[PDB]
Order: sequence, then C-alpha cells, then structure tokens
Amino acid sequence: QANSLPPGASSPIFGGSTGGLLRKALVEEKYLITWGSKEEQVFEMPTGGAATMVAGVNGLYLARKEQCHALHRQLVAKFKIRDSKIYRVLPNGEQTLIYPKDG
Amino acid sequence: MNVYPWLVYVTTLVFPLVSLAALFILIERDT
Amino acid sequence: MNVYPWLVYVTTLVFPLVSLAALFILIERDT
Amino acid sequence: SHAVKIYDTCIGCTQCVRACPLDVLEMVPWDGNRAGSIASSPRTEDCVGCKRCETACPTDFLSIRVYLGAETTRSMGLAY
Amino acid sequence: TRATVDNNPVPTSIEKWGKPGWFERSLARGPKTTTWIWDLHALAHDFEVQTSDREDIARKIFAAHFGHLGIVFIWASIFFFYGALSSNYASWIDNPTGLRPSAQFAIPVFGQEVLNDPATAAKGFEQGGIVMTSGLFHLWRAVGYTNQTQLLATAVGALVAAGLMFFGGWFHYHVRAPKLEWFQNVESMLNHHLAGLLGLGSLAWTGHLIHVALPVNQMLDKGMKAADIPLPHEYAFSTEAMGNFFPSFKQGLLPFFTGNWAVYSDFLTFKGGLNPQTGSLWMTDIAHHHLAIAVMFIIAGHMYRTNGPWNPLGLGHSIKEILEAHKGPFTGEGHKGLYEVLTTSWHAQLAINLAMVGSLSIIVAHHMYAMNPYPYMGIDYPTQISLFTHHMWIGGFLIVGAGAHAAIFMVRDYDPAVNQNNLLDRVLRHRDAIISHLNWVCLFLGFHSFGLYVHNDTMQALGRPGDMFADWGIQLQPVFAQWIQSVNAAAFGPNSTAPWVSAATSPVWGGNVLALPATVAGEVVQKISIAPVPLGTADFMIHHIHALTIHVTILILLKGVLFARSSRLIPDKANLGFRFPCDGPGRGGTCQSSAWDHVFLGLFWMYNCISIVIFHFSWKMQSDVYGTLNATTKAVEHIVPSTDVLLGNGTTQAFTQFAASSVNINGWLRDFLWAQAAPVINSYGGPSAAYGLFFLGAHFVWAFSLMFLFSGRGYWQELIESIVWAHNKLKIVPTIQPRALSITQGRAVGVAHYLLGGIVTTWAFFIARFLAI
Amino acid sequence: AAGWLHLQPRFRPSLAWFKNAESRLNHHLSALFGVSSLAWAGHMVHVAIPRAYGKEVNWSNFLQIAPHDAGLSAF
Amino acid sequence: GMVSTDDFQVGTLLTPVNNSPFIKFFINNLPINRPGLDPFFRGLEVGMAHGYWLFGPFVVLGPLRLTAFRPPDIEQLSILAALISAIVVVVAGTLALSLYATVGPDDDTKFGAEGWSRFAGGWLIGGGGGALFAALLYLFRGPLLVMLLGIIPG
Amino acid sequence: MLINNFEVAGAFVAALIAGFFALMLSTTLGK
Ligand code: CLA
Ligand code: CLA
Ligand SMILES: CC1=C(/C=C/C(C)=C/C=C/C(C)=C/C=C/C=C(C)/C=C/C=C(C)/C=C/C2=C(C)CCCC2(C)C)C(C)(C)CCC1
Ligand SMILES: CC1=C(/C=C/C(C)=C\C=C\C(C)=C\C=C\C=C(C)/C=C/C=C(C)/C=C/C2=C(C)CCCC2(C)C)C(C)(C)CCC1
Ligand SMILES: CC(C)=CCC/C(C)=C\CC/C(C)=C\CC/C(C)=C/CC1=C(C)C(=O)c2ccccc2C1=O
Ligand code: SF4
Ligand code: SF4
Repeated sequence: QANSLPPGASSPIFGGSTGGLLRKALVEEKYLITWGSKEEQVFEMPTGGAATMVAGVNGLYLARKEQCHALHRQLVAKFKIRDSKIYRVLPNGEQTLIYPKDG
Repeated sequence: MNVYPWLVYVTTLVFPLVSLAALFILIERDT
Repeated sequence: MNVYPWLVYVTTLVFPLVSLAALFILIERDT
Repeated sequence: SHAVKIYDTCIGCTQCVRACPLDVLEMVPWDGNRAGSIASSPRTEDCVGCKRCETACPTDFLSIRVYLGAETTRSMGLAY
Repeated sequence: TRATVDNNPVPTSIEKWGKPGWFERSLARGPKTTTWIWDLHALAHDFEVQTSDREDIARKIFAAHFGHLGIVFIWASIFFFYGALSSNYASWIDNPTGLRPSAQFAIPVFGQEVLNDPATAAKGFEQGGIVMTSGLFHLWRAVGYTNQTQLLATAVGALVAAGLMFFGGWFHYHVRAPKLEWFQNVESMLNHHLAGLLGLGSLAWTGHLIHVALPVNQMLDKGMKAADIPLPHEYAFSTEAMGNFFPSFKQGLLPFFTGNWAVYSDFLTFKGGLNPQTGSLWMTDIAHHHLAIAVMFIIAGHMYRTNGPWNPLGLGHSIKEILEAHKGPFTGEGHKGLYEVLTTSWHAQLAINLAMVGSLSIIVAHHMYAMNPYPYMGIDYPTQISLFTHHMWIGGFLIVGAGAHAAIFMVRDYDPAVNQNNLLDRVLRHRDAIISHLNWVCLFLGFHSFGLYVHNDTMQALGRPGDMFADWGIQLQPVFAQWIQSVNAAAFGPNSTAPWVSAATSPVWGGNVLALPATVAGEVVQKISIAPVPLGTADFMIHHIHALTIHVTILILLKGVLFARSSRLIPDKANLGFRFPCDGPGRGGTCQSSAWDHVFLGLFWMYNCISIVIFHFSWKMQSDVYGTLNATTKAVEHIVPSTDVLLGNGTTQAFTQFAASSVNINGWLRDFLWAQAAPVINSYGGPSAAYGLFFLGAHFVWAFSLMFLFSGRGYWQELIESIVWAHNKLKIVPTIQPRALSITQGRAVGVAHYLLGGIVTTWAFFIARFLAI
Repeated sequence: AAGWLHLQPRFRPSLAWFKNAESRLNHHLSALFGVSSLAWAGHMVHVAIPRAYGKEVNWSNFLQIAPHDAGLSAF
Repeated sequence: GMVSTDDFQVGTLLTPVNNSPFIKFFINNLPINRPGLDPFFRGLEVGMAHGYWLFGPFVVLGPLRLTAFRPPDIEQLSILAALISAIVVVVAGTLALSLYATVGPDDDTKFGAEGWSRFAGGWLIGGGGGALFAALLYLFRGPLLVMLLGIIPG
Repeated sequence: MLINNFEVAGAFVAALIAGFFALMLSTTLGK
C-alpha cells in the first residue's frame, strides 16, 4: 500500500518490529535498500530483531540512510553481498540512487 | 443503609440509555 | 496592611502565562 | 549541513571511505600522492558529523576536517 | 558425561611474568603511552579478547574460579586467625550481652590507642579493641565454638583449603584441563549442584546442628560456663550423652530405619518463631529446616536426564525439550534457542546468576533481621544495621552486574540464527514499548512518591500540617501490606491455616515486643531485639520511593541491554562494542550511548536505591523497634523519642519519629541526617575516632569523583601538554607518554570514587551512630 | 474464560467430538450427575448435618474433624 | 496469531491491545475519531467529559475540604473554588489547543488550523459546562443520594 | 454483622475479572 516495492523485488520474511518506520517516512522521506542473495538465510535487522531473506532480489524500507548502510556493511562483513543499492524514496513516489553514486 | 445510590443511577438509568445509543450506532451505521 | 492582591494575581500568575503564550506565537508561526 | 574539507596532505590510504557510516566521501584521481587519489565530499547533506573518518586518518594532523554547522533531519540522525 | 580432559596445555614458566600485556595484541607491542597501563588492567579478566577459542576461555574461567575460592578461603582464615589470637572470645562466651565483641586492637604507636574501646576490655584481651560489626562471634556461638584453639584449627584448615583450591586451579589449568564438551552438560551439573552441593551440604549441616550445635547451645542457654566438653558427647560410644541433653528417641538410629518418625519430635520441631530467652530462632527448628530443605534439594537434583553406562538410570528431562515445549500464541516460538544461548554463552549465564545471587543477598538482608538466626545478635544493634546494609549493597552491585553481562551477551554472543522468533528476539522487536512504558512508570512513581514528599515540605513550611500526606492529614494507608501483616500474624493457632505452630512466623507481623537480658553498665533487663513493625503513610511513601528507584535502575540497565546492538541513532552499535565512549559529536552528540555507560549510570541509580533502603532501615528500626523497656511499668522507650505532632486546631498527637518526621525531606535532613550524625562528628579522642576519619575521608573521595564525572579529557590532555613541556625543558623525559585518562576510564574512575565515597561515608555514619546508642 | 478459550482455534473442538454421544452420556451420568451428587452427599455429611446440631464446620477445620467418631473404619 | 504487523517496515505491532474489534469500535467512536462529526462537536464532547471529572479532585482534595473547618459554610466556598479551578484548567487547555491551532498544525486529523480552533472552542464551552454541571450535581448530591421524598413533610 | 465496603470492593474486583472475561467471550462470539 504505502510501502510498495519496485517490481522484481520480493519482501524478506520478518515478523515486524517497533524499531521501524515513523511518520517521517509518510511525510518527509524514507529509504530503501535492495540487494541480491543466493539462498534463504538469516540476518539481523538494524532496527532490532532477526529476519530471513529468500533467494533472489530483496528490498527493505528503512527510516534512515545510516540504517541501510549499516545493513549493507553487515551483508558485506557477514555474507559477502556487495550489490546493495540504496534509494531515497520521497512521499510522492520518486526514487533516486544515492548509493553507489559512481555505479 | 448499605446502599450505593450513585451506582443505581449509573447502571439502571445512565448505562441503559448509553447502551441503547451504542446499539443504535451498531444497527444504523453502514460499515 | 496596604496590598493590591489582584495586581499580584495579574502580573505573577496571569501575565507570565500570557507572555509565554505570546512568545510561543512569536517562535512557532512562519512569517 | 556539516562542512567537510579535504586538504593537500592526503596519502590515499583508503580508510576514510571505509570507516564512514553514510558514504559522504569518494576517491577522485589526483597527482600529488602515491595512490593517485584524493578524497572528496559531494554528499555533505547526508553527513551526521560522527567523525569516524577523523578517527581513522593516519597523518599527523587529519587531512579531513568536518566542521559542525547547521543541523537538519539527516545531520541530527533522526529516524522520526 | 565421561569427563573428557586434555593433558598439559600450558607449561609452567616464569617467561610471561617479565612481559606484562602478553595476552592482547596491542598490549604486547610494549608500553608507549600511559593508557597501556590502564589497558593492562581493564583487559586482564576479559578472556574473550585474549583468545578466540571458547574451550580455552572456559578453562581460564574455571581456573579463575578455583583461584577465587582460594582467596575467599584466605579471607576466611584471616578472620579466623584474628578471632583465634587477639580476640575476647574466651570472655565473650560468658558475657554475650554485656561485653562488646572484638577481635582486633591497635598497637601502642602514633597515639591510635584511644581507638581501643574499654567496653571490650576483659580477661585475655586486656588492651581494649576495635568493636566489630560483622557478627562473627554470634555465628560462632550458634555453631558451637567455646574455645580459641579450635578457632585456630579452623584457621589452619582454611589455609590448607586455600592451598587446595590453588593446587586445583594449577592442576586443572596447567596439567590436566577439561574440554568444552565437559562444560556444556548442564543437566548433570544442575543435578550435582542441587543434590550434592546444596542437598548434601545442608544434610551435613543438619548433621553438625544435631551433633554439635543444638547440645552446645542448650548448655549455653541452661547456664553453664565455657568449661565444656567438645569430644565426649559425640559419636557411638556416648550415644547416651545424646540422651542426657534432649533424649535421643528410643535407642540409636534404629527408629530411623523402622519409619516411626514421631519419636524425633524434640530436636526436629515445628514450633514457630523466635525464642524469648535468647531472642533468636529455636535450634531444633533450624535443624528440621535444613533437613527438610536438604531432602527437597536431593529431590531437586533428580530431575534432569543423564545418560551413561548406568543401566536403568537415565530417566528424566532434557532441558531443551522442556524449553521447546513452551511456545504460546502470544510469544511465537517460545524458549527455542535459549538452551543454545545458555550452553554457548557465559555472559548470559553470568547475567542470570548475578541477578539471582544479588536478589538472594537482598532476601538474606531482610530475613536475618526479620528472623534473628543467632543468639543475642538482634540486641547488638551495630551488627543489625551493618549486615542489613552490607547484604543490601552487595545485592545491588550484583544486580547491576546482571544488567552488565546481559548487555555484554547482547553485544558479543547474540546470534540471529539461534534467536529466530524466540522470546529473546521478540523482546528486541518491541524494545521501544518496554523502555517507553518503563519510562512512564518511572515518571509516575517519581511524581507520586517524591512530589508527595515535596508537598509535605511545602505544607509543613506554609503552616498547614493538616494538608499533609501523613497519618494526621491525608492518610495513605498501605491496606494491602497491613492486611498481609494481619494474615501472617494470624496464621499460627488452632483453627488457622497452619494449625500446629506455637509462636508464628516472626514478631514483626504484629505480635508482641520481645526483650532480652543485658547489662549496659548497671541497668535492668531492657533491650528489645525485635518488635512489630507497623506500616503507615510514611511506609507507603518510602516504599513507592523504593519502587521508583528499582524501576529507574531497571530502565537504565534494561535500556543498555535492548539497545546494545542498535538504535535509531546508531544502527551499528554492536560493531562499536560493549565498551566505547561515544560515536562522536554528530547526530546532535552520541555521548554515553554504549551499554557500558548504562552500567555506569545504573551504578549511581543503584547507589540511590540502596542508600534510601538502608536509610529507611536505620530510621525505621530505630524509631519503632529498637530501644529500652523502662524500669517503671515496662514502658517501651525507643532509641529516638516520640514526637508530639502539632495539629492545625492547636492540640498535639503522639507519633513515632519515622511516622512524624520521615514524610518530608526537612525531617530527613534534621531528625535523621543532622541528629544521628552527632556521634560521628563528636567521636574524636575516643574509640570511634577512626569512623570520624573515614567519614571525612569518604566525603573527600565522593567530592573527588566529581572532577572525573563533570570534566573530560581534552582539558586534561592539553594541560598535560603544558606539564610535559615543563618536563622536557629540564631533560626529564619519560618514554611512556603521559596521557590524559580515556573517556570511558574517566567515567569509571568517577563512578568508583563516587561509590566509594558515598558508601564509606554512610558506613562511618552507621557504625559510629550505632555504637553510641 | 472457558468459553473464550474454546472459541480459539487451538481449543475449538471438532465436529466428531460434538457428535461422539456415547462418551458424552458416560461422562454426564458419571461426573455431572453422579460425582456432583456424591459431592453434595459429602457436603451434607461434613457440613450440614453437624451444623444442624450446633457444631460448626468450616474451611479451616474440615481436615481435622470427622463426620462420625467411627470415621472411615466403618466404610 | 494474536500479534501480526501487516506492514512490517512500519514500526508498529497489530496486537489485541491494538487490533481487537471492540477496542477499535471504542477508540474509533471516541468523539475525536467518530465519523461524521464536525471538529467543534468533538471538542464539545471531549470538554464535557473532561470538565465533568476535573471538578472532583479540587473539591475533595483542595485547600477547602475538611470536617474540622467552619460548618458547611466553607462547603459553598469549596464548591465554588473547585468550580473556578476546573474552568481555569479548561481555559489552560483551550490556550494549549488554540496555540496548537494558530501556529499551523500537521497531524493525522484532517482538521485545519480552523478545525483545531473549532475543537479548542468546543473544548472550552464543554469543559466549563462540565465543571458547572459537576458543581450542580455536587450541590444536588444531598437529595440525589437519599430518597429525598420521605424526610420532607406533607 | 453485615459486610462492609472493603468486601464490596473485593467483590467488585472479582466482578471486574468476570466482566473482562464476559467482554472477551461476547466479542469473540460476535465474530
Ligand atoms: C561474578 C561476578 C563477575 C565476573 C566474573 C565479572 C567479569 C567481568 N566483568 Mg563485570 N561486573 C560485575 C560482576 C562480575 N564481572 C558486577 C557485580 C558489576 C557492577 C559493578 C560489573 C560491571 C562490569 C562492567 C561495567 C564491565 C565489566 C567487565 C567484566 C569483564 C572483564 C573485567 C576485567 O578485566 O577485570 C578488571 C578489573 C578492574 C580494572 C578493577 C576496577 C577497579 C575496582 C572496581 C575498584 C575496587 C575498589 C574496592 C572494591 C574497594 C576500595 C579498595 C581500595 C581503596 C584499595 C569480565 C568478563 C568489563 C567488560 O569489558 O566486559 C567484557 C566491563 O565493561 N563488569
Ligand atoms: C536530585 C537530582 C535529580 C532529580 C530530581 C532527578 C530526576 C529524574 N531523573 Mg535523574 N539523575 C541524577 C539526579 C536527579 N534525577 C543524577 C545525579 C544522575 C547521574 C547518574 C541521573 C541520571 C538519570 C538517568 C540515567 C535517568 C534519570 C531519570 C530521572 C527522572 C525519573 C522519573 C521520576 O522520578 O519521576 C518524576 C520527577 C521527579 C521526581 C523530579 C522532581 C519533580 C518535582 C517534585 C515536581 C515539580 C512540580 C512542578 C513541575 C514544578 C513547576 C514549577 C514551575 C515554576 C516550573 C526524573 C525526572 C530517568 C528517566 O528519565 O526516567 C523517566 C533516567 O533514565 N536520571
Ligand atoms: C474506558 C472505559 C472505562 C472507563 C470509563 C471512564 C473513564 C469513565 C468515565 C466517565 C466520565 C468522565 C463521565 C462524564 C461525564 C459527563 C457529563 C455527562 C457532562 C456534562 C455536561 C453538561 C451537560 C454541561 C452543560 C453546559 C454547557 C456545555 C454550556 C453551558 C453550561 C452548561 C452547564 C449548561 C471502563 C474501564 C470503566 C469501562 C470500559 C470503558
Ligand atoms: C602528602 C602525602 C601524603 C598525604 C596525602 C593526603 C593529604 C591524603 C589524603 C586523603 C584523604 C583526604 C582521604 C581519604 C580517604 C579514604 C577512603 C575513603 C578509603 C578507603 C578504602 C577502603 C579500603 C574502603 C574500605 C571499606 C570497604 C571495602 C567498603 C565498606 C566500608 C569500608 C571502610 C570497610 C601521604 C600520607 C600519602 C604520604 C606522603 C605524601
Ligand atoms: C605504587 C603507586 C600507587 C604508584 C602510582 C603510579 C604513579 C607514580 C603515577 C600515576 C598517576 C596518577 C596517580 C593519576 C593520573 C590520572 C590522571 C592523568 C588524571 C587527569 C584527569 C582528571 C583529573 C579527570 O578528572 C578526567 C576526567 C575525564 C577524563 C579524563 C580525566 C583525566 O585525565
Ligand atoms: S583524508 Fe586521511 S583517511 Fe582519507 S585518504 Fe587522506 S589520509 Fe587517508
Ligand atoms: S564530548 Fe566526549 S563523549 Fe561526548 S561526543 Fe565528544 S568525544 Fe564523545
């Protein structure tokens, strides 16, 4: 509904936490990390708890860009995943690439 | 005596009219 | 005893809350 | 936003882009060192001011200086 | 099982003694600055950053346990030597109520000999001495010591036991050390710490009480002196000597094997509360106690399943199946993972264990004033204040360490794969609700307890005593607590809920003031050891202070635990570690965001909690329990007098000093903290003059902390730049670099000196007040 | 609480539990009509008959005082 | 089962405190959320409930309350003082609500600044009226809590 | 001797438990 993924990305399995999105994501900005995984494996959320992600392309909306870049360094330092892309999602639906900026 | 008269006023007069207004909202508002 | 008590009520109680409300308007409205 | 300055005492050690939580910095080509690259900050609007780049600069005095300035939502680290 | 043990991992050498800092890689490069010195001390017992192998880590922890049990046996031997050479115990056994107990003097050097109290001077100890508050002598009288040479034998045996624990540590680390598979069979270790450690421990203690401690205490209570028998009233050859004290059933241990248990109802009783003659628990109730819990601890060590070469043995429970059987629909997948948590993480086990032993020491502090265990102990009031205060402080410290190692687990040993949809995972998914609701109930408790106190200061200052939350004004009666006092007082007689009890649980529940014979110069009986402890409006208020301080200490430490790994501010906090100063001045400033800082803040909030607890105890016991029976018409006169509260109409009403004055901060300042500090500041030139010196020195250390607490190191480092310039100008150049202290270590020095200064100030005040009256 | 419990889908029973109808008869004649009648007989011999003759039996003394001085040896 | 989340990025949990249907019927038909209501009436009903209960702590617990004062001569002063106290607390709430309105609100209500000012206005009238109504029923609690007809003659 | 107000308060605590369970069963029966 309000948090719609881009096509090609699937939601990782998560039970939902209270560390996630607040009103700012509705009204000012939110962020989205999207990465590729070769299996269904278990990672730690940057907002608390533990999630698992399926094989393929996974996407997750977070409140801050530091939360996405912390999830990116966790994927690098724990499961060697280096194709994470970070978008800044505006409330009207506009997505712009802010990591990696050089491509 | 051993009476709470304010409780008689609540549960026999105020609360049934309360309850009929709540059931009116339940049976007349669509969805 | 020569006291104006209503004046103490005005400028120690009413007028400071008045002044904080006016300063709130000064610091929270854009243009 | 905060003000990130790169001076001319840089050695291209690749430690201020690795230890930065927000990707403010990137390496551009340069001639005045042995790595052939100097740091730069085109993304200062996302910097929080956390100074982990200033912890990890191996010179005498740090070639990167971040100056604490005007505070935004992104620079105050707010998830709300 | 099978005790799989490796042979000789570590050779015994001296080569690492000449190299400090060998155990960590940055310390091994040599001292270059002074922070290495503090980094030498802070990383000495962090075995997880020394080696990465969890097996070797577990062996280091195991040899550390043996070395600690050795040092505790050295301390045990040290007070047994002091009770065995330079004590008044040969004369304290004949006068336990008129002679102050002492086991240490000050030698004739520098004028310190005014510290020798002349109310400890008796035969053998004819010098005076330092009055002790540990209550070792009443423990020793209750377990049957009548002689100083057997105290010397206990002292020698405790040194031998210290040597055995050190040789066990050197053997089980350096020669023959166990593996990681030995530690993780938690079922067998629970079965042999219940049935063997606690079960046989209190069964053998029941054996000590029956053979030694009940007859010697019956001889000390029937009136004979220290000339006793310690060897001929024992064993088989004087079985009839067990009949000369209190009739040993019919004959021998024959009614034990035949099952008629009722003929032992003379030295295993269920009488009830305290003895009127000695002010303490009946020793037969103590023996039947330790036997019944001894039995139920051997039943408790028969629960968990252990499989081996024992054929029919091997029925029971695995802990993992129990934990993975309790799931629920609210709590997802329940306790799955918690067995792997508690069998691979040491910090989680240490968090649970510090919580339990600190809670248990607080439980110990309540029940030992509440039921007095040892003869003539409750009338020695410095010992009562000191053991309540001691076990409260040790309990609060271990609860702060429980919060510490729960956060250290959450930093270090948290695995997301193990903790998938368990209780530990979903606590982290709604940590904002827990900490915010905790923040609300701390605000509610603080307003609705302290603002009541502030209201009482205000209305008593404004001349409105009837407007006060007090027993004479707006009454706040603890009706649930008073009702539970009525239930535990009423449950002893016939047609009650415990029909065969003679003298209830305790006299604090609302039954009878109990008094003991003592001298006090040339006086009469007096000496209320114990009394009913009534609850009024001031008890409501002080207990909601206690709920406030407990809840804020929970809020700080639990916010350290659940936000150890991540927050909305710092999502990568677990990579920064347990112990880091900050993550910089950005995001507004991230000072004291580590979970270590929450242990640092929760230490002061524990200080607040336990200080108000021991303040409640000091004023409460002093105002409603402790005191004197008057020689005319046996009237109760407490240690502080009753206060005639001036009412608003003009008349007075008599209340006690806690009931009148502990409802506001002015009465706490004046009648508790100004009035009872008169014997710590007037103590000079006499036997309590050290407690005045410790009082002033601890005021110094407490204020000295605030330099470290309120400042930071960049000031100090550019100051040490000027002092290092002064040293290099005169060719005085240290190779080890003079540094300012680090941010975390400056906070640690400040919390250490704040804690040392406040608790030693309060120690000096309590002992120097309670020795006087 | 039992009705709210038996509305939850773990504790809702099956249609076969409702239409069992032998075991329902066995349990109602055994427990609902017989154990309750036996329990009421126990109430009359423990409480009602001694309190009709002036002697008071309550929930604190029922384990100590028997209905009859030839108690349970006569059974 | 009981705890779902139904948008797992949003930091909230859908729980039987949150998502039980009678709790949603209660909260969603409290006057600030009950559909079909102009913001003034929402403020009016909120004020009446609040101003009615606000009279109570001031009359039982205030500076004029006791049985050791001068007859029930001080009781009318107690009722009047508690009445003025509850109305001025409602005035402070009105000031709060209208300082919220006049600086330009951004919230999940679809009230404007004008809508929150209607709420502030209804809050003030309802609150002072609820104080006045609680004062009149507190004046009437003598005859209300007894059978009044029966002691009076004729 | 009749019963006083604290025993009425205990009965109302008991009836609050009963009313909570009544409310739960009636709302789940409404589904
Ligand atoms: C069973 C008890 C127990 C055990 C085994 C541990 C074990 C450990 N703790 Mg710990 N802790 C505990 C209880 C315990 N703690 C309690 C009760 C508290 C609350 C106070 C804490 C709070 C705590 C914190 C905040 C930290 C630890 C840390 C650690 C780890 C390393 C500590 C070290 O290197 O030694 C070094 C010891 C020192 C440098 C001594 C410090 C100075 C002392 C406190 C002053 C002593 C004053 C003395 C008592 C009285 C004055 C005498 C004086 C005048 C002479 C280690 C695994 C550290 C860690 O990094 O975890 C991995 C750390 O961050 N603990
Ligand atoms: C005496 C000094 C003092 C005071 C008053 C406080 C007060 C508070 N602390 Mg703090 N703290 C202190 C020292 C103090 N602390 C120190 C030295 C440290 C360093 C270790 C800390 C570290 C600390 C931490 C880490 C935390 C607190 C928390 C809290 C809050 C607890 C909630 C509560 O009690 O309810 C109510 C408030 C009070 C009891 C304060 C007094 C209120 C008065 C009586 C009411 C005044 C009436 C009215 C408003 C006045 C209007 C007049 C008008 C002219 C303005 C509270 C506001 C915790 C928190 O935030 O939880 C909610 C929290 O986690 N403190
Ligand atoms: C949630 C809930 C609850 C609670 C409740 C409550 C909280 C209560 C209450 C209550 C209340 C709180 C009520 C109230 C009220 C009121 C009223 C009824 C009012 C009024 C008024 C009026 C009528 C006024 C008028 C006026 C005006 C406005 C103008 C002019 C003046 C006058 C006066 C005329 C319970 C759990 C129990 C149950 C379930 C649900
Ligand atoms: C010049 C000099 C000097 C001087 C110095 C000074 C001036 C000082 C001071 C100081 C002060 C001014 C103070 C103080 C204090 C202390 C304290 C405060 C302590 C302690 C400790 C302890 C050891 C503790 C103990 C305890 C515990 C453990 C707990 C409980 C309680 C008690 C007490 C028991 C000297 C002599 C060195 C020498 C030469 C040089
Ligand atoms: C045998 C024996 C005892 C030998 C003693 C060994 C010898 C000879 C010297 C050892 C030097 C000593 C005893 C202390 C140095 C401690 C020091 C540099 C403090 C300055 C300082 C203060 C005052 C703060 O408040 C503070 C606050 C927050 C952060 C940092 C700081 C800080 O850095
Ligand atoms: S600014 Fe410092 S950390 Fe960054 S490349 Fe240059 S020398 Fe390395
Ligand atoms: S003041 Fe100290 S603790 Fe605070 S952010 Fe700066 S360096 Fe860190």
